[PDB]
Amino acid sequence: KLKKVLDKLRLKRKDISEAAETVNKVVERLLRRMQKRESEFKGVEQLNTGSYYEHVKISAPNEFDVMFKLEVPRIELQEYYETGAFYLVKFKPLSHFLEGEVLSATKMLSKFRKIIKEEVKEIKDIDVSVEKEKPGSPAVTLLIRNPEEISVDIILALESKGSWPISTKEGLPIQGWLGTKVRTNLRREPFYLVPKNAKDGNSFQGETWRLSFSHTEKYILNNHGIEKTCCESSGAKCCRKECLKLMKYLLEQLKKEFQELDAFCSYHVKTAIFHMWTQDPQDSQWDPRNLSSCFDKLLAFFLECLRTEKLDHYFIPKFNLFSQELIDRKSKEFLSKKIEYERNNGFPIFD
DNA sequence: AAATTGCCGAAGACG
DNA sequence: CGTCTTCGGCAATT
Ligand SMILES: Nc1ncnc2c1ncn2[C@@H]1O[C@H](COP(=O)(O)OP(=O)(O)OP(=O)(O)O)[C@@H](O)[C@H]1O
Ligand SMILES: [Mg+2]
Ligand SMILES: [Mg+2]
Ligand SMILES: [Zn+2]
Repeated sequence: KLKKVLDKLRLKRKDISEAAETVNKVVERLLRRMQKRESEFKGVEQLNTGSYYEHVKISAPNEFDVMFKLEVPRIELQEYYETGAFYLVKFKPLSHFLEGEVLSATKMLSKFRKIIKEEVKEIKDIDVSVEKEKPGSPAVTLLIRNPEEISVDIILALESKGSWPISTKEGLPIQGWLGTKVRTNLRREPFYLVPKNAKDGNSFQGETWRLSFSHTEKYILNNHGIEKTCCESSGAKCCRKECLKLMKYLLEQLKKEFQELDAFCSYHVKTAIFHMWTQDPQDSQWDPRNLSSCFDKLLAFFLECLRTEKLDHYFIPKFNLFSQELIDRKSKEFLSKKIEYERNNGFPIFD
């Protein structure tokens, strides 16, 4: 039954090919423009992130996330209040994005958006436009007709090679699952900041940046087993990724018909299952034969997070994604009832 | 330093 | 299942 649903959610190679060919052409062209002399962004490198590249995109290859990352050496961080996630950036070029001593996310991003705008109107062979700007959002979204509709979020990110901000010190609790060498290695990789503004201190503090761990999350998806051979050709398949797909599908459907579930996103589901993977590390607990019950354990845990109004950011424990701020209580109760109904009625929404 | 290429894992297709 | 193919990611290469 859930196996029936997964077959339906499974992407088609023909769709993958047509979408990727077009996506790749457009991004390569944008990345190249960014390298032109006397651009502030002359060092950016591409990093493919998110659902599609983690092989957990469902239904159709119609949304792509791409990070353009800029190495900005010698940066001082000041935590914005007590969030753990949001920061103000100072320096120890790009000398016109300033606001006193503060590197403005808004200025750096607006200029980033402007250059993408000009390049896109130069594109004649492909139907592509730039989506209306979303306040506080860090992405410049391309809208593509191939003729099928595809979205590409291009995300400017500052790369810093120093050790991670202390708010992350108790995060990434993978010691009993992926282990201590993996955790230590992952934390010597750089950290990233994206120009997503903090909505606190009404409304958006235009200078604020947000921590991003898209790279770390990507590695974990591709190295998710307690055993090194999990999902390899000389190893055993697990159902970790397929549980994630089923939970994303559920939310995605619920969001489709209830506007009151805006402000929930797939990241909430992704965060909830990373916690689950930590709680249940053994690969044997994620055997394909036990798919139904793993999904049920995920659901019960997600409800428990919903009911207690707490979902700890996997990398930043201080940061509650389900605080009273960010998401209203009633919105959580609403989602609790919908889930509880679909759970007790064999998931009719799956059709 | 910018493109080209070789390598192979993850996973879709198919029987 | 086993086998075949494509896409993505890496970095040596010139
Ligand atoms: N609210 C958030 N907090 C922290 N990181 C986020 C948040 N939203 C998105 N991200 C990062 O950006 C990436 C892309 O976000 P997006 O909303 O496209 O979801 P996704 O993981 O690609 O899943 P899907 O595209 O299938 O909804 C995520 O994988 C995540 O790492
Ligand atoms: Mg996405
Ligand atoms: Mg996105
Ligand atoms: Zn696995």
